[PDB]
Amino acid sequence: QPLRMRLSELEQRLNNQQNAERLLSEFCKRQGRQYQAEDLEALQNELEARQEALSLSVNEGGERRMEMRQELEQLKQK
Amino acid sequence: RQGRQYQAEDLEALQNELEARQEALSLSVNEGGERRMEMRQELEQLKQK
Amino acid sequence: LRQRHTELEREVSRFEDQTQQQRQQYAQAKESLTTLNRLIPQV
Amino acid sequence: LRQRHTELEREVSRFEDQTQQQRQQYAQAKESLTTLNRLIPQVTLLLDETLIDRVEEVREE
Repeated sequence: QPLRMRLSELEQRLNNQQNAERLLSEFCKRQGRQYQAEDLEALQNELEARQEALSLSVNEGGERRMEMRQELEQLKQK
Repeated sequence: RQGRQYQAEDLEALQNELEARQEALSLSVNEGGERRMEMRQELEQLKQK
Repeated sequence: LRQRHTELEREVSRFEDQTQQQRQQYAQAKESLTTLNRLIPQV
Repeated sequence: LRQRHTELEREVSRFEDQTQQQRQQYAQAKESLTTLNRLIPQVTLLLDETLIDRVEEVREE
């Protein structure tokens, strides 16, 4: 009887392992083709850094482009 | 921390709600910042005038 | 133009306030999402 | 001043191209990041590449 409960629990563990493997493969195929599935936390950190880069780039581009557009307005009045 | 029991038994659905909030976060903050920045430059123009 | 400065400063204040409150509440929600999918991602 | 307008138009084009490209690229990066932190946020460590293969033994027992 102990082995019966062990069997059920282990079957659920196999289920979760296949879930993780399938999801890993599908992502690693969607972005990349085989993308360090063994330890992928570092890529999450770098992608967060690239989101910070997103904020920086978008703000800088917007403010600079619109400021030089205002310079264009000054030139137009001139 | 958020809610009091708030269907913790299977809380998957809440994550989607928070995802909508997360996208709206980027939209709202980007637009607001851009507006205030536009009027910062307009303020500089008025100062220079 | 000084009157324009005054109204512009009011508007700048409104946007700064709105963004501050908005980002605070939305950031709290985002942090809740991260805690959910870090501590209990269908764990 | 018309020379200035010409060069400024070129620079406006460059700014617009750069902002568009960067926002698209980092947006796709954001989508991939969210898929990772949704589906496998350290779930790989729960998996741990164990390859238990013991259900057969439990069935024999």
